[PDB]
Amino acid sequence: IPQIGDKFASRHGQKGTCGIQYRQEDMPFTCEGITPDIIINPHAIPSRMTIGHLIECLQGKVSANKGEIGDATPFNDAVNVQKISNLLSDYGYHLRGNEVLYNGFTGRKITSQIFIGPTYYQRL
Amino acid sequence: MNAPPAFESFLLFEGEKKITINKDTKVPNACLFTINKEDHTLGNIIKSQLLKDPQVLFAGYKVPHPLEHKIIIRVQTTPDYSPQEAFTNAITDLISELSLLEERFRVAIKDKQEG
Amino acid sequence: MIIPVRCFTCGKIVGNKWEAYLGLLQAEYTEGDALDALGLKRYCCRRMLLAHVDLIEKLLNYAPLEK
Amino acid sequence: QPMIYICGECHTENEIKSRDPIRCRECGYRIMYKKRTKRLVVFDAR
Amino acid sequence: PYANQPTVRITELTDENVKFIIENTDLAVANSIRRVFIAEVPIIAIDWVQIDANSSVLHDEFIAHRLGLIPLTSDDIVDKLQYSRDCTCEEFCPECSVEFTLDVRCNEDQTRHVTSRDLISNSPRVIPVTSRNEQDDILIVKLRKGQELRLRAYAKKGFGKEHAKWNPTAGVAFEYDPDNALRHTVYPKPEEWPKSEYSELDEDESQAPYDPNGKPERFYYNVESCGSLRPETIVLSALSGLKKKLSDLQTQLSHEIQSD
Ligand SMILES: [Zn+2]
Ligand SMILES: [Zn+2]
Ligand SMILES: [Zn+2]
Repeated sequence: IPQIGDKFASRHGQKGTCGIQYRQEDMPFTCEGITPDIIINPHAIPSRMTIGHLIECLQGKVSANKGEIGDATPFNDAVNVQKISNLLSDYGYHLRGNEVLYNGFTGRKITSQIFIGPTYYQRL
Repeated sequence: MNAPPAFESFLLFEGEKKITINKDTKVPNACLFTINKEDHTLGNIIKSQLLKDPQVLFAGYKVPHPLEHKIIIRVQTTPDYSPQEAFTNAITDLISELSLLEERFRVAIKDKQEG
Repeated sequence: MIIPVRCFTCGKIVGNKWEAYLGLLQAEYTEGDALDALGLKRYCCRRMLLAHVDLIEKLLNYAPLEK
Repeated sequence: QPMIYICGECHTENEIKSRDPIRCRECGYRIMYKKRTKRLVVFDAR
Repeated sequence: PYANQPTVRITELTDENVKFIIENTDLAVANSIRRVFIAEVPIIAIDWVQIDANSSVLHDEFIAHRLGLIPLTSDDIVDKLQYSRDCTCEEFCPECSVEFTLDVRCNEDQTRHVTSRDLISNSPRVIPVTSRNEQDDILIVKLRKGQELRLRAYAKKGFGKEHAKWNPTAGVAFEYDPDNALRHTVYPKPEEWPKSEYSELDEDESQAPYDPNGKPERFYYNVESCGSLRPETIVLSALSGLKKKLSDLQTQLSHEIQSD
């Protein structure tokens, strides 16, 4: 059973161990009570420049809301971020994949709208 | 290997007190309530109810470690009042609020199912 | 290998929807419309049904240990 | 005492004693499996 | 210095969810109610399995874990049953547990779907939700000809703090201040964000004018039930459980104050 110290990775070089596990009432939630399965730190993105992670998260939100499988083939001019954002704005979501989350401990809104969505993770 | 049983977050160990009151010596009329086997669910409501008391000068809580299963609530009141009395009144007020909310939710359910 | 019982995120039951989902797909529903017919409105449960790989059907191609 | 095994190919329940070559009596297959114990193992459904 | 006088307004009540609004309460009370929906509303769930025979392609812990997550109707029985901690019996008794039996064998050529309908209980009140008298039955395992699954489960009383299988909710939507009047969120581009379903704003207006004297009131809830409890039973049991947590805390508080 996964636990603190088990190594997980996305498909973009974003590896890390489980720091802690919070129950569903302790995790942050959207207005429709969706809690993240995983929370990763924003500081893993900028130096690494794994923008594929963010585009995959956004495409995955579109895919899950649309009932399809996203096409992430490398060199495809028929798929860019603006198209994915326009598609996501049609399902009642912020076009860039952000959502207002609430603090699970206090229930107050988090001032900064969080970037959340489906991403394929791997257990190593 | 090192996984604590999931009941340890809710269940008191033998000889372990649910709540302990310790006088805070830094300032007068302040107390620390160390409550075992509770979490943000009761800490947040107790703190926020204590903040509604004008005789409460400080009301805060913390979970010192998420892996541990206790909370500490610090309460400072005015000299004519007591932090223990403030904590008691906060719990009484929360209980009355929840009783009223429960009765009103029962009434609302009855109205909704009936018409 | 088999459809999970609950949605990992919310805890909605999805175990009873895999067979209905497949029946809707062979009924010429799109995956989105099929997921709408089963009442999976949060994209977490849509993730559960839409990304499931029924490997148990392949594990049942092997004869068991006892006859 | 009997230590009945199952055949990997014919799935036949057959008894084999110690100091006996491992051979199924129904088809001669050389790989056998032990049967599930009768002891009582408990699972917390978690 | 005293309690709130919250009011309630239920805007939708089905067998699947309850959508309501609590007004004139603190955000901490609203979020503790929300948390208790998930983590301190007890229900009945399988928490003990004994596999007598399993020739299926899923190992024993897979089946056990899978059985634990089947919701069992807990409406009137959960209040009566005791925690096995509190029961004065041996490992089990009908006062703290419910016995289930499952015995399936695939003899026919087509795949046999061992579903929650095959979980036979000794208690008629505590049965799998899908088996209750549409939605299909939860699938426990698919069996091939010659495969067999025979087990004996016991269901216990617990809540979501111990394991998510004792969580009665299939999602708790919680919201407040749909128009960002308290500015607890700060949208870099407020025009880009969709409107809440509870918003009361004309389409040209993106968010409400900032309310400096405002406090969170009017919390909107949508409590979806996994099946074990009715949604309104989840809310009522949540309020009762939170009130008993506070009552026990006050009892222990009184003992600590008087002992000093
Ligand atoms: Zn879900
Ligand atoms: Zn043989
Ligand atoms: Zn008992």
